[PDB]
Amino acid sequence: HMEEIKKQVQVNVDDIRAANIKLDGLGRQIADISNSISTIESRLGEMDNRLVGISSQVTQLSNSVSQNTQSISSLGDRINAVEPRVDSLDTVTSNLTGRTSTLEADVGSLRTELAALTTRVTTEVTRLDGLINSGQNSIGELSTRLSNVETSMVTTAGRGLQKNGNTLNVIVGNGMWFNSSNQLQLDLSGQSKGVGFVGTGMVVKIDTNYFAYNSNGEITLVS
Amino acid sequence: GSHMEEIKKQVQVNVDDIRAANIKLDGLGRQIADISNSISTIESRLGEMDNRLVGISSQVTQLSNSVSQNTQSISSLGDRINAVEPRVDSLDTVTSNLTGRTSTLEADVGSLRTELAALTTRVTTEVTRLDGLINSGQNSIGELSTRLSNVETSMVTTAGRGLQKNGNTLNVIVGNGMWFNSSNQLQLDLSGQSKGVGFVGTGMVVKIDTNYFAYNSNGEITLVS
Amino acid sequence: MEEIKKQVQVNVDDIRAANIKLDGLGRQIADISNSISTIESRLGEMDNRLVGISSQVTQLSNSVSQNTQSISSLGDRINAVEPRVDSLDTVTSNLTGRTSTLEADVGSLRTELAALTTRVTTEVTRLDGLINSGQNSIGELSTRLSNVETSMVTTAGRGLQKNGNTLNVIVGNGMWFNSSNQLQLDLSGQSKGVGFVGTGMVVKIDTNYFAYNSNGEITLV
Ligand SMILES: [Cl-]
Ligand SMILES: [Cl-]
Ligand SMILES: [Cl-]
Repeated sequence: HMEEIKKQVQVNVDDIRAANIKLDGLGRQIADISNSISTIESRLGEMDNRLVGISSQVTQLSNSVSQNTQSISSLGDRINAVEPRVDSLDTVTSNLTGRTSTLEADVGSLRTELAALTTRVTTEVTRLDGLINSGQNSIGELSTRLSNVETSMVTTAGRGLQKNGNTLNVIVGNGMWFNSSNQLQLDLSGQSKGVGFVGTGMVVKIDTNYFAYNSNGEITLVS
Repeated sequence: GSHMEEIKKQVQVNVDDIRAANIKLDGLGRQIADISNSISTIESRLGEMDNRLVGISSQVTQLSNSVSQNTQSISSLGDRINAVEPRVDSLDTVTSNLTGRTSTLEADVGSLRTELAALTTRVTTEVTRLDGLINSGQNSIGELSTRLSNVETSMVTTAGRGLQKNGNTLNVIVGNGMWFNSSNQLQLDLSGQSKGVGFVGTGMVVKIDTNYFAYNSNGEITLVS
Repeated sequence: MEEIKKQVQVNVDDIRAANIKLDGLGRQIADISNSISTIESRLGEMDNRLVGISSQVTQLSNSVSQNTQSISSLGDRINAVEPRVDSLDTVTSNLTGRTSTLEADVGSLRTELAALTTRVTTEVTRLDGLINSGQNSIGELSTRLSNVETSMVTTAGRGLQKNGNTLNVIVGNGMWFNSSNQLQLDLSGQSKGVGFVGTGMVVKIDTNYFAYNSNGEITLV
């Protein structure tokens, strides 16, 4: 009885000792786990700061991207506006380039036709002066013919003549008349008063019973 | 005895208590193991997050470079559009001024061609008219030529028989026995009618003494007795 | 027997000391368990924030990609336009000079044409005056002829005859023309009782039988 209780007391001494050993091993393991807790919480706080920093940069980046999107859209509308203006300018200037070239051709045509008309005016004036000069000469010839008519014409009746209009008349006193042939003749009183014609010749008419003509042409008496 | 039993009872309580302590130590080990399982889990999650964090900030650096380049590209593009826009304004000005001046030139050479065509016709029209007057002049010259020829052939210019031309005066010219009175009438010289020739009226006669001479029926001087 | 009781009492004390240490470990476990709960709340919240940042970043990547393409596209269009404007610059400044030269050329044409138009008027006026002065001269000649036609002899009246341009006296009995073209009397050669003494006509008489009395008649002596 005494020996049995004494042995269970020593067994208790050894079990207590062993339990303290086992207890100390668990306490060490708990101390390791607390070290891990502290390491985890440090990492947690460090990671939270990095999270804030990154999310901050990402939001700041997104502000710059939205500004860029907005600018691109604005640039897009400006380029949209410029292109048709340039289209229209191409159409306009290509038509002007043709129209200018045609104008240069038309101006050279005008110069040619003006130059030729200038020479034509000179040519024809010179020609018409030539015809006028020839005509003036002809007039001078007529004028010469008029002067010759003027200096050879008869305008004035002199001795024995009388002008009536454009007619001249011989004017005569006694002893002469004009016969039915318009000839100037002597008037011998119808040859009944001693003087007569023999042919064209004047004679004294004589009774040849009593008169003759002698060799002097005088009248004389016969027998 | 009674004191031996009190020791025995405490020794038994101590056996029970050591047993209790060992079961409590087993329960602490269970809880320690469960906690280590939670820590394990936590460490794995921290590892996922750390890796994702490194990936993200790396992705953000490359994105940053692309954005910076885009912003810089955009500025350059804005400068080219800003330069081009007033050039187009300027071209709108030149082409609209060229348009007006070209239309004006086109109407101008239209007018010129019309003016030049009228002047050509005028030159034709006047040369015709002038040739007209010259050819009419030639008509008049001929008409006057003909009138001069007609006058040339009909006029008296030359003194013929019994005549003499002094200047533009004509005179009858006479031999012996003829003269002209104050009136320019031609006359005969009858010797004052004192030598047997006389006038009675306009006619000539032999002036005769009628004691001795008479005219016979035949017109001859005869003797009366 | 007393030493047995003393070790029992020591064992009671040691058991009490071990239970005290056991409770201390239990406290630590409780604190640690609370840390674990707190750690899992904080982690869950941080994981959600990370997912949100990742989602934002991938959206941003795609938006940045689109912007880079649009930029390139815009650069193409600017690059298409710039040389077109350059060419239009050149061509319109050439056209500007060609237009100005055309304007100077059309101006010269107007000037020259206006002078030619005036030249035509000037020369027609000079030529018309020459023609008019020539009509006047013919007119002068015509009226001068007319006035000489009313005064000139053209027609033969009494004792005259016209042959061409020659006017002749014509004569019958008793008259003829001597070889000085003079009119003269035909007295039958003065053989027939009529003749001249000096300038005067006489009855030629044999003065052995006849004479002239005071009355000029022929009588017997
Ligand atoms: Cl961007
Ligand atoms: Cl004990
Ligand atoms: Cl003329």
